[PDB]
Amino acid sequence: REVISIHIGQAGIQVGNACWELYCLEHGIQPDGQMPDAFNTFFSETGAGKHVPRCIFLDLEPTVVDEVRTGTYRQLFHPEQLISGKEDAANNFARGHYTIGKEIVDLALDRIRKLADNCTGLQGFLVFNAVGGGTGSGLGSLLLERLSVDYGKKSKLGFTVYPSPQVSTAVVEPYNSVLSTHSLLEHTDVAVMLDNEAIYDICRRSLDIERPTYTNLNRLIAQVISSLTASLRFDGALNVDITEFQTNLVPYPRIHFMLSSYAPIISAEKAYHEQLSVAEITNAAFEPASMMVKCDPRHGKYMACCLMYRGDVVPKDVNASVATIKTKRTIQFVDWCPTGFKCGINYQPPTVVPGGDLAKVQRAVCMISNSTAIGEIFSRLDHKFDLMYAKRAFVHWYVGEGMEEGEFSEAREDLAALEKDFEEVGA
Amino acid sequence: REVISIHIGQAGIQVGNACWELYCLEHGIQPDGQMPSDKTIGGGDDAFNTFFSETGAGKHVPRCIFLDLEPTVVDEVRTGTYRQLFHPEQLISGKEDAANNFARGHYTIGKEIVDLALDRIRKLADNCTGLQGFLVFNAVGGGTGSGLGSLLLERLSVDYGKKSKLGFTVYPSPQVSTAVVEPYNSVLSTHSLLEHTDVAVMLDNEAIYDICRRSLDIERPTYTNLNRLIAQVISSLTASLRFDGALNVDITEFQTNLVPYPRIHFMLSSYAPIISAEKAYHEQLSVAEITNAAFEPASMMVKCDPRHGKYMACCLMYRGDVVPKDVNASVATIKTKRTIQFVDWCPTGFKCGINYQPPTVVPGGDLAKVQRAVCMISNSTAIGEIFSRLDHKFDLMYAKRAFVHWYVGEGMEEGEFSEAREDLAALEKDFEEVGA
Amino acid sequence: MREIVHIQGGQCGNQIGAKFWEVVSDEHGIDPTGTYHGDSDLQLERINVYFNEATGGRYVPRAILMDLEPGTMDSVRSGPYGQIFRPDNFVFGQTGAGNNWAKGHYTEGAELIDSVLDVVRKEAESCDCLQGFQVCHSLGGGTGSGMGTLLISKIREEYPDRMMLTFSVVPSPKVSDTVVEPYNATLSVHQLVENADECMVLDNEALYDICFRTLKLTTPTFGDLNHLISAVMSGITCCLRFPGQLNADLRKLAVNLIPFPRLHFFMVGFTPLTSRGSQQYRALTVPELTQQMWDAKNMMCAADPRHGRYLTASALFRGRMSTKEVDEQMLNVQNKNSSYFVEWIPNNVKSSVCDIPPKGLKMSATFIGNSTAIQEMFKRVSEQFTAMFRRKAFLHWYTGEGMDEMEFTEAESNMNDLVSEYQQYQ
Amino acid sequence: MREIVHIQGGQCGNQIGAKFWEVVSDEHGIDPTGTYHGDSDLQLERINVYFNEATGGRYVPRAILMDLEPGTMDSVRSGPYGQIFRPDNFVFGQTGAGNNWAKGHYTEGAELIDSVLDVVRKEAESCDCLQGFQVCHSLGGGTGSGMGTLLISKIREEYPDRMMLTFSVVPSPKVSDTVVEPYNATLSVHQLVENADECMVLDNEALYDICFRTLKLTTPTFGDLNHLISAVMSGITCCLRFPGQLNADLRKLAVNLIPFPRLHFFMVGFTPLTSRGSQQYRALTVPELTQQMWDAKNMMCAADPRHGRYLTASALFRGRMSTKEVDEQMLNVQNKNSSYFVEWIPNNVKSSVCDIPPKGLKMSATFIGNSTAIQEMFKRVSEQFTAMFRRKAFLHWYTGEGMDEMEFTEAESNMNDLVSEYQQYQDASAEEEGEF
Amino acid sequence: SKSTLSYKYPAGRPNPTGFLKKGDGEMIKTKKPSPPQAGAYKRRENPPNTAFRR
Amino acid sequence: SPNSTGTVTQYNHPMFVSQRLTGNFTSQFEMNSLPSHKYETLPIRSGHLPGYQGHVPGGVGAIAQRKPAAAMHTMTHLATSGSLPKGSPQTDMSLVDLRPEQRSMAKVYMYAEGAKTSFLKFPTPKTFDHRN
Ligand SMILES: Nc1nc2c(ncn2[C@@H]2O[C@H](COP(=O)(O)OP(=O)(O)OP(=O)(O)O)[C@@H](O)[C@H]2O)c(=O)[nH]1
Ligand SMILES: Nc1nc2c(ncn2[C@@H]2O[C@H](COP(=O)(O)OP(=O)(O)OP(=O)(O)O)[C@@H](O)[C@H]2O)c(=O)[nH]1
Ligand SMILES: Nc1nc2c(ncn2[C@@H]2O[C@H](COP(=O)(O)OP(=O)(O)O)[C@@H](O)[C@H]2O)c(=O)[nH]1
Ligand SMILES: Nc1nc2c(ncn2[C@@H]2O[C@H](COP(=O)(O)OP(=O)(O)O)[C@@H](O)[C@H]2O)c(=O)[nH]1
Ligand SMILES: [Mg+2]
Ligand SMILES: [Mg+2]
Repeated sequence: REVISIHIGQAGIQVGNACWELYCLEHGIQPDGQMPDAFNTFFSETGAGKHVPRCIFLDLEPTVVDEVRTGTYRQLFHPEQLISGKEDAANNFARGHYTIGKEIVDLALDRIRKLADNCTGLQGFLVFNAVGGGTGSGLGSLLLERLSVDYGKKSKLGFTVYPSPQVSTAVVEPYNSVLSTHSLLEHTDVAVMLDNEAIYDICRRSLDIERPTYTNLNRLIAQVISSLTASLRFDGALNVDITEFQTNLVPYPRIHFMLSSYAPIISAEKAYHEQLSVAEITNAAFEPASMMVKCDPRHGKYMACCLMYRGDVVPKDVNASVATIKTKRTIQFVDWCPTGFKCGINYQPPTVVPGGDLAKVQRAVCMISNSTAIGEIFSRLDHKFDLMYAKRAFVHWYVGEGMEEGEFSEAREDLAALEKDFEEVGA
Repeated sequence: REVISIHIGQAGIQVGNACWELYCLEHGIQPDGQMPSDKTIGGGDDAFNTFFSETGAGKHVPRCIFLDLEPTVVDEVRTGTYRQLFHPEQLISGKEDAANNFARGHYTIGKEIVDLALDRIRKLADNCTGLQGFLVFNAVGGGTGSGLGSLLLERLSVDYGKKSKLGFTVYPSPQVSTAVVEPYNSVLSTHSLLEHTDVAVMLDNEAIYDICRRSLDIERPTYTNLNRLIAQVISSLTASLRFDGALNVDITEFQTNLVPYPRIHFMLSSYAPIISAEKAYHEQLSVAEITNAAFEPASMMVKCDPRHGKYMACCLMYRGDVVPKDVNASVATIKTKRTIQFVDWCPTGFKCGINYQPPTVVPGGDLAKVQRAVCMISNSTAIGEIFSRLDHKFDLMYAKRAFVHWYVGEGMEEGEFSEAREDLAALEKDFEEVGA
Repeated sequence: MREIVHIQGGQCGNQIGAKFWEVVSDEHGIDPTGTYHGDSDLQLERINVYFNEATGGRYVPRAILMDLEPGTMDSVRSGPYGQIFRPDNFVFGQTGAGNNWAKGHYTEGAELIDSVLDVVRKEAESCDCLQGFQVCHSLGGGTGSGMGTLLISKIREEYPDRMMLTFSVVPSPKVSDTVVEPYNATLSVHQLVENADECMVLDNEALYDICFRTLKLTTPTFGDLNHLISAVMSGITCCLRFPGQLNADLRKLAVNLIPFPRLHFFMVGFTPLTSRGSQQYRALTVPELTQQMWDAKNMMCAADPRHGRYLTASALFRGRMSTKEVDEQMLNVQNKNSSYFVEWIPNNVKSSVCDIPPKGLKMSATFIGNSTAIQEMFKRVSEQFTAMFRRKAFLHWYTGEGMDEMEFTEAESNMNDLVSEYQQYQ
Repeated sequence: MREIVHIQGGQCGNQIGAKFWEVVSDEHGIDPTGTYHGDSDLQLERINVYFNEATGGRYVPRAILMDLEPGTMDSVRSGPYGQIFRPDNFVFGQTGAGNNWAKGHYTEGAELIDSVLDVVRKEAESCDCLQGFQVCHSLGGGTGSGMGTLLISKIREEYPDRMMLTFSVVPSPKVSDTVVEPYNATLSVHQLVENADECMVLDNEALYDICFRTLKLTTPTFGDLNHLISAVMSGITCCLRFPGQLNADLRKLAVNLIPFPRLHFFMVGFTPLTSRGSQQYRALTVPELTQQMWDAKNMMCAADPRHGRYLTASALFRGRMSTKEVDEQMLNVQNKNSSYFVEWIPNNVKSSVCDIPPKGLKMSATFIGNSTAIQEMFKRVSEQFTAMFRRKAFLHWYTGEGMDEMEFTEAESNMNDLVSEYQQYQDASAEEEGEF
Repeated sequence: SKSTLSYKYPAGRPNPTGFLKKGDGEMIKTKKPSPPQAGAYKRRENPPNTAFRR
Repeated sequence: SPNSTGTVTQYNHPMFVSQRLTGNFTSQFEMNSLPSHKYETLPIRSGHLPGYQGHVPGGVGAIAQRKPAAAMHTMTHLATSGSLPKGSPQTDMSLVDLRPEQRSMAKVYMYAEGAKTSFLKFPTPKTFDHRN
């Protein structure tokens, strides 16, 4: 029961940068690598008195990688496990996919092979990347292709970061996003979206941080991935493995785009005035004000939903709450599926990082659903791709790197087919 | 079970001085020559007796003779750290060099010094009781290591005959080299290293450079960091003589299990894990892991690709926390791969060997304290190319008769150059005939 | 690891570069004698980008100072921070250019450019991974424009894949130094549209405007103008030199700003710049930085951006700040001004954050807006050039040297069709 | 042990020798008074290679000074480190050669060479194992050229199997310094091609070039020229006086440089030379060494290797360095500029590393390249010789002293054949069919 | 070239007759020495000046 | 706190090499504990990781040591370079590789890089003389 986690790009490293802080804190591992079996899914016990993680930070710019090499966790990782090139990809899909990827990907995947060979009960991979950049999207795509031809039958959970509808820190990311999805369709198995506008609104509304930085985003994302991998780590009344996600959430092999959510995101003081029970956190996990992707599922129809529960929850009232939800009329389920829930319970309450902004709560919920509001997201990105492509803007960069107009037109029509598929299935 | 080692030339002494630095650390013998009062690190009151000879009371002197013609390097040993250790009559030294001239060291300058050595090596092999053999060290580039290094061997063949004579050569690299005549010295020596040595072990300097740069992450290396991880290979293929093992292997086993035909004795070394202290304790190395890492072309002590040829018979020395269950568990997998293949008429294949003593580290050195290690020694038709590359650039010069006027001036004639070349051309067909 | 090779041409280039290396050396904590004396070890980790270790903490700049007369470099070396430049990097001319583009490009470049190419080639292959070159020169002078231009042509001919930034000061008719300002500017822009990768336009009008409206100085000597250009240059390459939350390297910036290969003339602005009498009545928040950034009184070009449309824009922030306020501020200033931003590009603003502000400041920012109002400056240059060229003023000091008139006519055609396509995209 | 007997001839020879004895005496740590004042145990160990320790604790060089006028004797006695010489090795005539090879080789030679040879014989039998005779002279004058040549021939016929270095300056191409320059140089080189073992060629013109462009000296005196030549000689013979990771003595360098018995005219460069300004800013690394070492504008000769293919090359580095870096720089310079190296010799570059640098410097290097572009010098000198000889200018000054015209004709023809042989071994190919 | 050990040809001189046209900026983006002869096997001349002829 | 080798000779080691001696240059080993911080046989807390691509002030100083040991030694060199004379030599006995020949520290192996000489110092215009 071991899952190795690769991180691609500037956002991937910083997300995993908070993830591994959380993991060392949940298993009490000192930053120099030793404790003062449950951890076996993440930290391999090497030699004696040493636990090295099953991850690879890989990037093309050396700035953040060697910031890790200088930081507090020098002694935690390998020295050889933090891959880093010499020059960036510069928000350029073709540059990251055909020029520099061709030299960095071979060392990368010939490192993951002996990580997988060290493993014995590999559950699957999970990838962290943002499609807005060049390293995250470009060699991210290239790596996922070569993983699919190497292992194939193993799961590849993808926690991607799409561009928000209006928030954006680049210009060409629509080109990068569309070129990225043409491989994100048929190479990742279970793809969980994570916009940034939604997490900004959560941090402003719930945690009442008036000045949130990327660290707070990374910290609560780490809470989500830790909450859905705690089914493997910590023991509960009724828990699932990685193979249950693709079994109960993917009705068709091309419809895998999961809205994520979490509850309760609550500060220290708002907690005093609010009761945190199973009823309201299961209700509040379905309000669009507590999802991690900006889309309105009131316009969509739920296809399948999964609910990870942590803490002190016995199945009587979690069965009651999912019963009330099924009777509600605000949200609708698809005709194609009458019983659309998959509950899972875990004993360990979610931990807290000292200095974090989250309260120490005794019970939490990590909801991962499927809808057609994703069918709204792809169109909202399709429009602002077609604006720029109608004038042939920024194209000469990708063509100079070695691509052509064919990949633009065919990746655009791939998104069109995906849209047609979502409007068909939603009926 | 006592074996004495002769070091021949600038490379022989430099290498040897790291080899003997190591053994004095393996058996707790301080450089002053004797073990300490307290701190009996070692068990076994006999272990040292195969390299050292305890003389009188509390003094272990080596069984070795540094020999050379230039007094410039031997006299670094006479006054180095081990002034005490090496007794005076083993540091043989001449007065004028062979000067990269095989003929000069084999006919003119060798003759007056060879008698002094062969009279000394005698009364070393007499203090001995159960002489297993000799193991010689030299480089086939220079004159001293090539000229009398060949003359010494031949005369050792007459006086003893059947006693094994291990050959650890340092061949010229394909392109990264320091001499010009070294194609001539390499051919003229091998022709005589062919019919007198019992096992020869190839070693190229460059293929050892690539290891230190890549594995040991040493950006700028030097001859010490090369001579250091050579003793780690000598230490390992002899630890079965010194310390107890679950499945030991003696010197007379190498010859029997690796030499299919009387002239095909050239071995492809390797070693694993070659890892620095910083990655040593982060990456667990299992008995099945390091044995994988000991078969890649990227970890050979010689720059030849074992994919161009078929392995004939491999040899595997393990040390440390190793149980014979896993040894046979891994060797299974290696035979199942399709990237490496044995010759048709060798279905058996390997010969393993396990020793309990973990490798030792040399302070100020480069390696780390390792749980368990391997010292692979193979025998492949991959060298069949090495002599061909070394042949091509020999004949490239000989067609103009360049540099030749030096060799015939010292006592040779144009016969030796020919008769040595058609020897090497015949040896190539031998590696071809076998590989059919 | 990524290396910026600095190149200074001419008088303005040498004096701008003098203040530039003074500011950069201060940011990296190296004292004027050449030894490191910083406090945090953040500074050591990224001085290869700008310095080469000589002997025992001796770091020397990676700069090449060129001109046709050692008159400016004598004052450069005589001043403070003079011993840091390596004596081999200086290059010499005995004749002198004299505002004559032909003298700077055909007669003296013909024997000067081989030696400086040797110096640049040596300094460029000493390092391992080039990031690109960075040039400071003028467009009015002779040895700045002419020599600098031929160097751009030669370098882009030899090392075509590496980046290249050009800080060029352009002429204005009101701040009109030379009389052949149009003859030099027109030929220089004609070369820069075909050789340079991106050009950041400077000019002394907007620099005086900044020093009198914002800074409200009394006597703004050229040292202060050269400092403003210096603070801009440092702010551009900040993200290479310090760790950031969202890094932006030179190539990253060029690909986010240049939509079409000919549209690479940017107008720059720096913030915060407030008088010492008003540093009491203000605060320092991201809104205070953005309000001052997008103000047209804080540009460094003589082209009002609200006479046209912003094609794209970029903002490099420095200091510990909140990316939420950064993003919502860029989004607000884009939604509120719906007429100054082009329609067929959504989210016209690229943003990036770095975590080390300049010494003594809490928070800073630098702006690079590829607008379409830059063609107004090209019109006020092109129309002057026609006014003189119609009647052959000053033309013979060029024609009698080897240059043909077709170079002038062609320079006018590229200037004219380039402003035609700027006007098309607006 | 190994020994170098030093000989200085003529005015140029004696001034170069004064400077050379100063740098060496300071390298080995003795003050101008002759007494020892060193700090180095490694200094004493090999001083016998140059010094005979006289009783009373005073080291005197093993040098013999010769000329035909007492002016240079007084000059070499005068300067600092001048009274360190034994006043019995100051052998000198009294007439003067008068820039006349005939007077130097037939009349005053046959009168002074006897006492000179008595001194040399005594000095050579003093020490045990002679490595070689070193001879520093010029090729323009009479007593440096003719007398030095007579001495070389006598020494060869006496000690037929010892090394012989000849450091010779040759007439500059663009500006001469004697009207009978070609008449002298032709006969001199005709004898050197038969007797000397290796001749290192210098030139005052190239020395001026170097001191004016690289050193950027305003006004270089003769002091600085002799300084550079002395640094070069110290470099070429350091490896005998100091122990290194890889050693190379005189005979080894000869064997590795000289492929054919007539090709022993080298060209020389030394590194690093840098003005005191840039010395503050440059870093001393093997790249910085090799870049200046391979530069054609750095050779201390009038031969420009852009006109010929390097036959072979040798590089003696001093200071503690990475052999990997050394060899990789050699490989790169050999592989990039591949057309400028001879074809039928693979790996044309010999390298060596001595562990002690010249004092004050961290690291240095010396280059000795045997190139076929050295034929330029002989072609120019021979055409000038024939231009003069066809009309018999200045010929009587030699003819009316014993020499015939057959001597001049034979010398010109031998030089004219040496150049043709250079041409052949430059333009020869490996495949051997393409050139016809 | 001290920078790269390769010998290199010097850059061609810029000529005024050949200037920079409109599009050559894009031609750029799309964009070895030897010892001369030292001829040893060529025929050396011989004029008819032989003493026999005379 | 520099190491003190028990060896004694006629001369003293130059201050620029005696001021910076490591634990490796002893006459007598500690046979008991070879893996320790004394001999840099354990991972160095100081010293960058093998992958670190930042700028370390050594660069070319060390010649045959691993990255962490090289960085440790060069940092200690620059650290105690203060007490030395101003134009001190640039190399050090720790940076240079440790040869088995010379660990005993018998002789004076490293002195030339700092001796006062007049070897390759050509005359300055002020000091220039024609040897009248
Ligand atoms: N949630 C989150 N997103 C981040 C973080 N850092 C960067 N991003 C996102 O990353 C996107 C751009 O890609 P980057 O990761 O910054 O850069 P890249 O993917 O490595 O591509 P290159 O810059 O060319 O190397 C931006 O839209 C940001 O929203 C972070 O810490 N948290
Ligand atoms: N592995 C290793 N090889 C060395 C070392 N030193 C020299 N060599 C090799 O030795 C060859 C030259 O011969 P040397 O050993 O130096 O000298 P020699 O063999 O005694 O010959 P002579 O010097 O002429 O007497 C070179 O090609 C090197 O490859 C060393 O320290 N380690
Ligand atoms: N900002 C700034 N501009 C300068 C400086 N020196 C000159 N200039 C401007 O540069 C132009 C003249 O440049 P010039 O000296 O002729 O260039 P050159 O002769 O080719 O080196 C004029 O427009 C000046 O305003 C300076 O030190 N700072
Ligand atoms: N390097 C050097 N060359 C010198 C010196 N004095 C004379 N020469 C050279 O010697 C040549 C003249 O030969 P000469 O000295 O008369 O030889 P001699 O008469 O045998 O001593 C000229 O080409 C000078 O360049 C000197 O001090 N240094
Ligand atoms: Mg990135
Ligand atoms: Mg030798």
